[PDB]
Amino acid sequence: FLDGIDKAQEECEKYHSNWRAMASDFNLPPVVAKEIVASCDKCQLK
Ligand SMILES: [Cd+2]
Repeated sequence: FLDGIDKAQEECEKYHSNWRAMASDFNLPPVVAKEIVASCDKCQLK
């Protein structure tokens, strides 16, 4: 659980649905990357 996670939400649009690339940039396990998508309202619903 890194604060930089808040920063990832801002660029969530930049990574789009590719949470794997974001996880690689912040080096976080799928749990946090998926959680960030789960918070974004656009990447949540199709
Ligand atoms: Cd998003």
